Amino acid sequence: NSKLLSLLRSKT
Amino acid sequence: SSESTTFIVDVSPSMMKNNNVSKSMAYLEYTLLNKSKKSRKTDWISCYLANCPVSENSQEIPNVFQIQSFLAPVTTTATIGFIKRLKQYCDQHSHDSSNEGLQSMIQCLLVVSLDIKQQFQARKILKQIVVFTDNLDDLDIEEIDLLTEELSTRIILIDCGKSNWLKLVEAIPNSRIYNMNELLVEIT
Repeated sequence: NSKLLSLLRSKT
Repeated sequence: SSESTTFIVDVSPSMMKNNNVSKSMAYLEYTLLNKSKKSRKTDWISCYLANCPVSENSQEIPNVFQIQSFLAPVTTTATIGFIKRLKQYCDQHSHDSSNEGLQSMIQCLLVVSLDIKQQFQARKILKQIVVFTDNLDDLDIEEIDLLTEELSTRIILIDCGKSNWLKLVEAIPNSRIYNMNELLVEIT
């Protein structure tokens, strides 16, 4: 959950 | 038996100009209408558009459009409705409404992974993601390895064009890549 979410914020 | 398929359709100008979105829709229609009755009562579907001018999804990410929320049962009525939603989108965007130069495939992929993981939680269900695109080089993603640990969803890539994607594929287990040319058998 957490890893995916930061990895996506990274891309935005 | 139970399975979850999430469809990702690339709606970039090359996808929209060479009838790859049209073809994808036709294929989705054939496939969904052809599900067994037992199967409709156990499976799920959902659909996301990548490289899309419409931004609407759970994470409020730019340029990702969850045009179909997780859907079950997958009945004929539900299928006809889903295909109509895709059809509106095409009709409404066949005249090029600001999709030039968009790259949101990785963001779409990550939204789907988060939506999925939320959706299913601790359930014993085959999870799957089917991707329709003609650009295997457009996947802004070492990063791959983080997915290889996080994504418990296999990926079926469908290349609609006569690498990052290849890498990601070989990384996730049970993943595969097909041509459009080999989805169905043309009769000759």
